[PDB]
Amino acid sequence: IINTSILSLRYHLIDLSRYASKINIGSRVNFDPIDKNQIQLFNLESSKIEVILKIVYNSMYENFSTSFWIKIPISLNNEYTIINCIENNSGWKVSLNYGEIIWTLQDNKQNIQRVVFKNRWIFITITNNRLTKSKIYINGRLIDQKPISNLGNIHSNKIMFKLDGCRDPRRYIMIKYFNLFDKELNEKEIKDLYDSQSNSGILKDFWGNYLQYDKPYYMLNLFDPNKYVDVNNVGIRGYMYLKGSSGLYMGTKFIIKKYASGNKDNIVRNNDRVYINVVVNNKEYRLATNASQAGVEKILSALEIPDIGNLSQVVVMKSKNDQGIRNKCKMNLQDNNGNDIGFIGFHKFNDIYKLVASNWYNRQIEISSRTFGCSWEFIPV
Repeated sequence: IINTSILSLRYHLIDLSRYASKINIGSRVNFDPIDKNQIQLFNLESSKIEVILKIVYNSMYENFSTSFWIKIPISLNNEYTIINCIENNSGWKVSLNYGEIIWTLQDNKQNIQRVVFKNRWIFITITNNRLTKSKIYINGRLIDQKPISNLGNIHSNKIMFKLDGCRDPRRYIMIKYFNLFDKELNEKEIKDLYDSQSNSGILKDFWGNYLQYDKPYYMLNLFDPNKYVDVNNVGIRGYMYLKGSSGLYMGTKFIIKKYASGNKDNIVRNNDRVYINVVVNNKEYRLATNASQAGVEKILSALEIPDIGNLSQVVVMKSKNDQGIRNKCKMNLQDNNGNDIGFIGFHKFNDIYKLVASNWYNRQIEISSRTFGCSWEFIPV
């Protein structure tokens, strides 16, 4: 559905839609150096992008849609405009406030319809049909809608990306992959749009940021997000486990270490082979097991790095791209010859949920049978 866009803003910034179209960038716009399509808009004039569509009437008179990713990273809160396409007091805009993302249509008869959604990357899609409603979707899912059949006609030639009326000097927004469409997208097309752009060869943290090497994370097991990971002693005779939960223990910190990646950047990619380090009392240890002993469930331990020997420690990182409610990760432990030991999960032994690598998970997947407990999220420390 992206190939049918009437504007596709992509990093220079350029419109890649079948139609050319003019971009003006002010001096104070920033692009992430690692992900150039990651646009940073600050609370400054010069921190503006102006898009001149070059025909408004046709395509978007009666029905049209917009999509983009956003992150919003003394209390000085108030409604401010972030994307503006109003002229002769009619058109549309996106606006932000505390706990609010706001869509506003205006129609020349001074009539206005407002739709609202109440530190995370979120995928927004807004659809419009003068015959029916304005609709807000978040991560491919309908959150709110308002009838707009009572509104009049809507002819702007110009879209302005700029914080307007924001009174906090530190406020900034992140946008990426802005598109305009000449039709009212349906729920299936929006899911497919989200799923395409979301489901990727890059692992994500809990907030949807790129997962990184050499960065401390807390590990969340999606079987029970109320449990934190703890260590029962360092060494092969100890183990890691899950235990039930201001004064809030978040558990043991994990660090993902490069092993086989030839990438100089520090983003964890799908199928990267890595080591996992565990921090215990401000010292690093290696996640590992002895796959030559025991049953299928290989209990994971925190090893002294100098004493790892030939223990199994190589982890294949995987993004799990199902329904996009969560930034799910899996970890397949391997020996030093590329043989699968098993996905990392947990097993209840003596009423403790001990971390394990188990080929049971891999065997279930092989025969299309249910797994649980082998899905993780990484929360930056």
